[PDB]
This record gives sequence, structure tokens and C-alpha cells, in this order.
Amino acid sequence: ATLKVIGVGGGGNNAVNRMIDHGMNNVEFIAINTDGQALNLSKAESKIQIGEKLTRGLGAGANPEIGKKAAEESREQIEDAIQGADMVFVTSGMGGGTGTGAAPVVAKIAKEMGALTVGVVTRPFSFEGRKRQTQAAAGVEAMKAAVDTLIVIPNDRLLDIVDKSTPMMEAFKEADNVLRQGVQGISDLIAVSGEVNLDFADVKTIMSNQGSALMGIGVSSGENRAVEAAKKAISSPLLETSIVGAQGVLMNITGGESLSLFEAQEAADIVQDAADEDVNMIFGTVINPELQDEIVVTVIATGF
Ligand SMILES: Nc1nc2c(ncn2[C@@H]2O[C@H](COP(=O)(O)OP(=O)(O)OP(O)(O)=S)[C@@H](O)[C@H]2O)c(=O)[nH]1
Repeated sequence: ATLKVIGVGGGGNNAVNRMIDHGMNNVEFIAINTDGQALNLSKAESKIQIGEKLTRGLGAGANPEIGKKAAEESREQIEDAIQGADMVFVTSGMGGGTGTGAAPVVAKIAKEMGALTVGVVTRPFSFEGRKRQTQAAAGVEAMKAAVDTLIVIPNDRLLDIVDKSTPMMEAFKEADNVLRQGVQGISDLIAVSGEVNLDFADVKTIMSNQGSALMGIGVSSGENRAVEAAKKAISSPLLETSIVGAQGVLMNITGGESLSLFEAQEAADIVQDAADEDVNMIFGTVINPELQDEIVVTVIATGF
């Protein structure tokens, strides 16, 4: 199953560049922008410049109608770059001109083409003002009605989880953790055949046309290693929705040879309780003898 990560706008490409510098293998990146000046500094193995005649190589100057029309008009090259993909993550800063307008349509392209399409967008800092927060909003709703399932990140939460000293690029990286977690997690299920296996059909089942989504990976060792990992796993302070009310869950548990039944049940109960609802849970496990004292819980939860 081939996974493609698509940045749309400068935000999206920064997202991409950081994720490359982090090193993610067996995921194919695509950078997409109106701004040529940007794309020239992207590390993406594949780049697509859109709205060329609309903007002559400049960004969309905070009118999304431009990013929209731009992409809608470079559809065919986009499609060629997409093709061969089973799942696509569409990543974008909402509020700009390019992202807000083009991103909803990259994903609508991606959905019609048949891909399982996950939106991962940022809402902007309150300090960017009301007007941007509203353009951002319009984007997010287009993105919701355009994808299978959407992840939203109000940028303001960074200010809540950062200390007064943290460089800006660090805060943005911490926001990247969401995308990195989903991508690494799914990539990992797909690549490994478990004792109780999860595969891509399960991903399709919990993620197709489900609205809001949470994606986590939690890692821990110690006494309560399984409760602690499942608790790390299901908890971003960076999201718009919590886990509560979830209606679909896919959950994988990876451990060494001492992975107990009792504690697999314990992590699964962390989750099942946490939704506060009768869930459709699909459950899987992997015993990786390399792993010594630590376990990793991968959780993907939708249905809000
Ligand atoms: N969290 C995070 N947010 C970003 C980043 N880059 C931009 N943003 C936010 O996302 C929004 C849009 O990002 P940006 O890439 O500048 O828009 P654009 O679509 O490129 O807009 P334009 O070039 O046509 S004007 C901005 O309002 C900003 O708040 C980033 O690297 N990390």
C-alpha cells in the first residue's frame, strides 16, 4: 500500500521539509505551491507549481479563490503525481491564499481518484487576526466536506504547550508530530504482519467518511507501561477534538515476548473507556522480540 504526503501552501511544504529532515522512509512526498520562490527550497522529491498564469510564480496573496482556481486548473499534473496511491495525507496551513483554496481540491481530487484521504490542517494563531481566522474556518469546512477524515490543529495550542523560550521551528516541529505519528503508525502496520494482524482494509474501515479523527503513538516501559503507552497514545493537546465520543477505533499493541494479556486488556480499556461510547473497535498485536521492556500503542480513532 503506497502512502503519499502532500503539502499544500508554504505551511504544508514546511510540514513536508521537516518530515523529510526527520527521515521517514517508504513514504513518497509531494510539494505543491503557487509560490515558486518557496518550492525552489523544498526538499521534496516531486514538486508541482500551480496557478502559474494566475500569479506568475508568486503566492496567492491571501485570496483563496486564487489557490482554488489555480489547482483546479493544474488538476491533470496533480493527478499524475498522485496516481499509484492507496492513501493520501493532505497537509495544509489554513488561512493563507494557496492552502485554503487549493488544499480542499487536492483532496477532492484525491477522493475522486479513490484514495483514502486524510486532511491535516492548522488553524492560525489568534494573533493573526479575525479575518484570517475566518478564511481558515472556510478552508477547514471545505476540507471536511472534501476528505474522508480530517485532523485540525489550532496553532494557538503551541503557545499553550511551549515555554516562553522555545524557538519557533521547534514549536512547529511539535505540531508535525501529529502527521509523523499517523504516517509512521500506518506505515508500520502495513509493513509488519502481526500475531494479530492489522492491515490496510481495517484502516479503510475506521477512516472512510468518518469526519473527525485522532492519531497517536504512545511508548512506555515500567510497571504501567501499557496504561502509560495507551494514555500517551490517545492524547494530543494539539487537536481540536478529544477521543471522547469515538465510534471507530483501530488499536495495535507492540511489545516484546513478555507482553501480557492482562495489560493488552488494560490499554484496550484505557481506550474503550476513553471513547465513553460503544465503539467499533478493531484490535491487533505485534510481538517484536527485539523490544525488551517497552511497549508501543498505536491508536487511530474516528467517528465523531
Ligand atoms: N503550525 C504551522 N503553521 C503555519 C506554518 N506555516 C504557515 N502556517 C500557518 O498557516 C497559515 C497559512 O500558511 P501559508 O503557507 O503561509 O499560507 P499559503 O496558503 O501559502 O498562503 P499564500 O502563500 O497564497 S498567501 C498561516 O496563516 C499560518 O498561520 C507552519 O510551518 N507551521
